[PDB]
Amino acid sequence: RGFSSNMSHSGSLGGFGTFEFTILMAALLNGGGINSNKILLHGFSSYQLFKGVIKYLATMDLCHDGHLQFHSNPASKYIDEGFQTPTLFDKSTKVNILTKMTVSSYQILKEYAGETLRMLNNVVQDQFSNIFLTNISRFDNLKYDLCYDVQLPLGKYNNLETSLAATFGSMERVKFITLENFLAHKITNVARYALGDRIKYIQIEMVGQKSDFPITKRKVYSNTGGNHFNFDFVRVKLIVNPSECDKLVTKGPAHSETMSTEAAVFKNFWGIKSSLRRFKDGSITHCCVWSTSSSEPIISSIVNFALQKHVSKKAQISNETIKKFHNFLPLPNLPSSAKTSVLNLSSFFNLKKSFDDLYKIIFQMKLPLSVKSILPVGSAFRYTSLCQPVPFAYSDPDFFQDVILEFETSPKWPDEITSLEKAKTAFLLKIQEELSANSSTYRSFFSRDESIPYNLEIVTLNILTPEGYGFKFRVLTERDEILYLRAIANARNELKPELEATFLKFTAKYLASVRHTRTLENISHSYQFYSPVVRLFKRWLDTHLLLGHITDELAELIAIKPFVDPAPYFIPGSLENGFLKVLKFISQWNWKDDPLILDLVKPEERLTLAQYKGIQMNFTNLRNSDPNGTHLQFFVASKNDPSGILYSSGIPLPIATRLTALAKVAVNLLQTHGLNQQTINLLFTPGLKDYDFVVDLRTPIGLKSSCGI
Amino acid sequence: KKGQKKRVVDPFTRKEWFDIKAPSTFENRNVGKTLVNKSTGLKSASDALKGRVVEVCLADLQGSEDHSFRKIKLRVDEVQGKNLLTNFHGMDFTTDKLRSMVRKWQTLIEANVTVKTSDDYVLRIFAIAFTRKQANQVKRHSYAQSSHIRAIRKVISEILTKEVQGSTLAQLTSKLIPEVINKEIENATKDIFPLQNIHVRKVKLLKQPKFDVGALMALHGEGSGEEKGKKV
Amino acid sequence: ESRKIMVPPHRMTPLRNSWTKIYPPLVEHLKLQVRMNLKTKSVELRTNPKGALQKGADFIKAFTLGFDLDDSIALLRLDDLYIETFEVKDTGDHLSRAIGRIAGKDGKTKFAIENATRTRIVLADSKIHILGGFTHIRMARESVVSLILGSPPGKVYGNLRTVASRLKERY
Amino acid sequence: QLLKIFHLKTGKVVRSMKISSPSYILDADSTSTLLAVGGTDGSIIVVDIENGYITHSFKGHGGTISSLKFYGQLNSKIWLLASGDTNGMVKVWDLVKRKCLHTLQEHTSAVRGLDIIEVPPSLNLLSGGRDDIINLWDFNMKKKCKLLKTLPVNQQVESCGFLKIIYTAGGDAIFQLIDSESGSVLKRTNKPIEELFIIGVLPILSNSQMFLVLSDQTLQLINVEEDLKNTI
Amino acid sequence: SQVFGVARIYASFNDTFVHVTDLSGKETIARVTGGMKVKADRDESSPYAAMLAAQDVAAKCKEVGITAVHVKIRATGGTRTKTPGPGGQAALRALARSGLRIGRIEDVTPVPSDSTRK
Amino acid sequence: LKEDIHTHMAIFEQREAQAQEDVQSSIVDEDGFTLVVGKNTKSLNSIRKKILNKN
Amino acid sequence: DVIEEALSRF
RNA sequence: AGAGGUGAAAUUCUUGGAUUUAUUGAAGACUAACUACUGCGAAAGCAUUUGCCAAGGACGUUUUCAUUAAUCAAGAACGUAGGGAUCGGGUGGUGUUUUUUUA
Repeated sequence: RGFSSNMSHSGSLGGFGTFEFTILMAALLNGGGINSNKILLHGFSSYQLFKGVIKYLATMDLCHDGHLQFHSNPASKYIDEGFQTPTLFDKSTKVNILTKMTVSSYQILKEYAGETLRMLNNVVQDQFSNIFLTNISRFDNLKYDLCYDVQLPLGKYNNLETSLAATFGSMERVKFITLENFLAHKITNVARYALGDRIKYIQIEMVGQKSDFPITKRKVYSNTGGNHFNFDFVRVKLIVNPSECDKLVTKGPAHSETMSTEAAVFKNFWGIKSSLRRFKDGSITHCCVWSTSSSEPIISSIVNFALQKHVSKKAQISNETIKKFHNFLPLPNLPSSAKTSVLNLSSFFNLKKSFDDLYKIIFQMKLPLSVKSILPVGSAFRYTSLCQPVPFAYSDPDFFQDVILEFETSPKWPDEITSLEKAKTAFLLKIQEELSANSSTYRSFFSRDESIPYNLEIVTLNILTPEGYGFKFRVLTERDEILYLRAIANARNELKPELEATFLKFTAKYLASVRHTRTLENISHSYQFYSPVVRLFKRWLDTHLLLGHITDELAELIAIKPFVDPAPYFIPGSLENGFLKVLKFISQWNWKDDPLILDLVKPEERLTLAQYKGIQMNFTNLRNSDPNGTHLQFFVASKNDPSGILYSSGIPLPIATRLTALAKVAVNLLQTHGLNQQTINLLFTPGLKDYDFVVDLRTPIGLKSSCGI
Repeated sequence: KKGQKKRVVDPFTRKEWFDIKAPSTFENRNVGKTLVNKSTGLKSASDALKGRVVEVCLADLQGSEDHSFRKIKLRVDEVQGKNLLTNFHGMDFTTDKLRSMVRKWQTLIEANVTVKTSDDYVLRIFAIAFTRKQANQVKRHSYAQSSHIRAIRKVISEILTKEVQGSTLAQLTSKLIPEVINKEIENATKDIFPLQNIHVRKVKLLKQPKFDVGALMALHGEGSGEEKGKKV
Repeated sequence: ESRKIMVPPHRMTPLRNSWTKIYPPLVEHLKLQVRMNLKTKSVELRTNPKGALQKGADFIKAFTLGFDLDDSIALLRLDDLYIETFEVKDTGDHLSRAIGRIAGKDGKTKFAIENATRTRIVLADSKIHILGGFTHIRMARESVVSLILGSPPGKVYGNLRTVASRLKERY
Repeated sequence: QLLKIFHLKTGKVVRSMKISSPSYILDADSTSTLLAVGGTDGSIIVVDIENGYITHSFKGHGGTISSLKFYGQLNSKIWLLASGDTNGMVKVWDLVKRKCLHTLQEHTSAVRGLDIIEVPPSLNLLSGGRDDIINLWDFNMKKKCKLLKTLPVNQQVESCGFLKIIYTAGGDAIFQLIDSESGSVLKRTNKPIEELFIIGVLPILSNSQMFLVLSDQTLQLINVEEDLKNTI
Repeated sequence: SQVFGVARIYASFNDTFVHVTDLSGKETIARVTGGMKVKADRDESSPYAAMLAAQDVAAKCKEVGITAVHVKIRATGGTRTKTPGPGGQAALRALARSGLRIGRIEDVTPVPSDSTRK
Repeated sequence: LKEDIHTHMAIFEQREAQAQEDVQSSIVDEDGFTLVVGKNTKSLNSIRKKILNKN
Repeated sequence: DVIEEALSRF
């Protein structure tokens, strides 16, 4: 976790360490409770000692309310207040052993206690390598969510007074060791007050720091890029509550007539920008407008002002990765779309409104056999499509979303499979006939579909909605499932697995696809960065040329895997942290001894021990029948598909090995060269490789104004 | 009478009007208005109302008198600038419809399944199906054999616990608005008995997952607070 | 703005009798573009392309209540009156002799009500319609509900003397 | 039904009218002969008082109508009307052209206590409300703008400014005199220990003295002309 | 474009409650009974007393601004007479005729479903 | 495709009704053996395959 | 009525 | 500012807000409408769903045994013919509801 016992007062993640761990274990030996109830006995070994330790650290605060007391010369209890710093009192010394690290470092360590406690107390699966044997401290943006680098060219210790706007006082040099110390404590307090309910946790870490200075020299005598203090530039690492990133108004206290001290310090901290406003509720409250841009998250703008207003007036901020991929996101032709966020879903809601008026006008009419239910299954209906869907945007091949519709269980149906799918075409003929009869402002046509093999006579009904959208309609019946099963049963015995593959494609296209889009569309409103991480993953995967084999639901499942199981990390509060968590995981991931079980559940209906063991057992016999992954490479199993072979089927071994190799090359580049603009451009290079074949294709028109990006 | 009666409280100048907005499963999402209190300190009347039920009629939701009965219940659980964006909380027939349906020389089948949906909403959803006099039937009764009762109740409990456990609350409300699972019950149990009008008559909630204001906003539509021209 | 007014089939034929003497005292004077929907038994009064709609509406509303044309022109003139309906509800014993105590004989007690409190009342077999001044309607309804609650006709005649003096003498 | 009483010995009803909706607002002009009635519907009728007749209809308004104001001194020329609603809007009206001038949609609660004045035309108006905006607008003949709102802590019920220039704020058993182009209440009365509050300010002898009515049915004299020069 | 309360008329015997509450049913507006419009302890459930009780309820309801009513009539129900009394239809009819729109008439008498008598 | 699936349904229902009528008209064997048949079954191939699946 | 002949039998 | 309760009264409670209204929670009792000249049980009695435990009736039967039956002391456990319907089972008919290779 990166917690060595050096110091976090000097601006580095650490301070807590191994003998502090010893001291709290032996302090919890003789009690721990408020009545000194024995937290730790040596009746249980290191595993339950460790579990009780993490339980006590996660359920017993030290910073702000309560901390441990003990005296070595002798019970140990839990006193009630907190000293606004990590604290535990040892009265036989009168010392505060946890005052080597700071408030945010203790805060993030209590979070790590809670998180590893959550993934340790469960009796479901085993994750010992997930909890120990992966050094999460290797990368910055992997254990953190986003990063800023403050470059402060202060010049000299005397040039301070016109190069930086911070304090310079006896009262700060008496409590802070040096320049990096007072700027560190000032910058963590102004980041805390600037964001507050805008981020999960802040960690400050001055890089270029070193505890190294030679024999001949009196000090660190080092030109640290515009100063001579032991740090080069300031890592400002943020992990964010992702539900309030792009909320464009933060709120101070309201307006009394007597302008009290909280509104006072709010107006001092925010200067000319923030003011008191009316709202639709009618409250008169202190706030400030944050002009949201697409490429820029407003978290960078608020930290830019909280840097360039208080600690310096000419220092500058380095964060270019977010804007570097945010134009790799495709920007749709929408009104003020540059000022729209990436966490805005107004395009998907616009087609959902168009779909709902279509839904009403297809329910309010008369068939010879009424509608049981229609259910959209589209990638836009699960927030995944690469165009953020603008009306009239034909050039995207998934412009036409697909909606399954099923009538009621009439036992009048034709028998053989071509006849029943032709009867479904007959129903679609009737529905578009009445559609053009009554509401001719919608238009329509028919298109053959061959995404299922060997059924030659299956068409879909495509409609063009005058709000400007296009929907496929595929009729499902209660009969096609048992028709495919009895076709399986009476087929010739050397022709079984191909018809089984046909039925698997049918199940993936019609049946399990509905609960698929239902579950992850329901969970995307709890994991808010899901649609941007899948959209950037899919554009990465098409630049590296895999979508012609892999399916989009499989790419969607590989991208939900770091969200519904993010342990040991956080859920990703930013797009970069999501994307490199994806690629780090799939570079880690094997196939031969590695399935992929995920439960698409809400945080804090799940997958229990029995279903887990059944999934692992059919995986086990599946790939002892399959020796090394000759034709079955991945295994993605959810609650909605305990088979796991539904989306992984069909992809060739060169494509799957190319994906895993590209992931390992990407994590190699990440740990070697670091993040940069040319790093991200090399991460989106085609990797064309000149493997035997290159064609260059250009249709006689350009199609981005027509696709709407 | 004998006490002292605190003559004047004038309790409408301090009272405030909100209005409620249904989810987009319906179409006439505006429903009505509601008194609360002055939104002030020590009470927080903006959040003192955020669990209230409302009981509308589905004819007044859908603009079609064909389902004049079936008064449903919405639940305010948030505030967004005087607009209470509500969500589903239940469903119930009027007493008029069930008393007009129940009549003798026929028998009725009850069913009710408690069931968690694909979300964490557990419901218990009810069902009434009456026994139909067959066309050409000359005898008086048309009762059920009382062992066809059990097979009917078994398959009606089975197919409505297949409609739930699957089909999340948006899909559930959108599938019990246009009376389609009644027709499902009819088309799957016209084998055993003819079964004139089948209905669901009641959906009760029992537990809810959490607030989830993202999905609660996605049920209605997008809109956020912004600035106002202060000029001071 | 427009207004529909439903009409029942027990004032329909006298409306056809007096149909020639309502719209010539209306359309040239209180314009109100008029149709008469016999298809659904309503009367349509829509606005003028060249607040009289309320006056025409309660004009024919007093007519379908069943008051005289003199009273309906007395509603066009004197724009301060009020129409009012209430039905008894307070089967034979509590219907027949009760409306008998209302009417007295030949409408003489109803005539005493009317000439005492300056209103104009009419009544069907069960309902009561009273129009005129507001305090007069209050007082006349009070006397009528007294004598259907049960009071001697001489005692409500004394109450009629007091209320007639009060509402035909000033202050 | 409205009644006018010739205030002499013959206090007979000179004219009664029957209005559309029950009414809680009448405004008179600075002289006599001009009276404006506002119902619980948005219908603002203006009536002559010499011989009683409706003289201005003014039907096209939004909600139930809260307080409204005339304009015009003795032998003026404009003869305007304020007409502020409950839902927030104020539609200013003139009778000399039988017409509207502007429409204002800046409040949220019931617009109460509004008044117009000019200084050389300017014709700026104040318009308070049950919220805590005070809401002056520039209000030219053809164009439109808005000045500061000064944002009290109060529940403004029927407060009219435009003194010699200080502005009144009443309705929480508190009389504030907010200042021009600033927010500084300098005249703030002693709020009583009970909560019963001011319903009505009343100018006496052309804004010289002042009556405050109270919700326990009392009335107080203020002497704002002396207290403007005087110091609570 | 009207605005709706609900009526919640309780047509018990020996009394008659009418209080139009808000649409949720929580903030009640202008409760009157049938016992505070006449004072004799006998006629306090009369149709006339109930209808004039309804008249001044409609007065204060139009004062607040509610212009239309979903009406819910309630008998004494439960283990008792289960029929609406004399004043229910009277108060409903008076609220109808006194300038107040009425929609969705409904009977919310509490059916026992095998309560206790044994 | 209107007339195409019109002709397809018009031959399918013809051969279907022919098959079902041939099923439950009368089946005596070469000797006397009346074949047991369902109330609403449709094909000799259907009863053949279900008597195969009940092996 | 070609589409009605196609949608017989139901 | 009244509300249970009354034949009125009386009495009861109510400004420490009752009655009524809305949202929940607990408790045990009970299975309304469906309910009939219908069902079951030796009788008294017996109506929510599901599961389990056994029992019983009638019907079906080209199954078996061969008078094993009948009636109460004593004692034992429980508190005249005919006709129209209708319930339970069976057989046959051949039209509609039904359906079709999952049972």
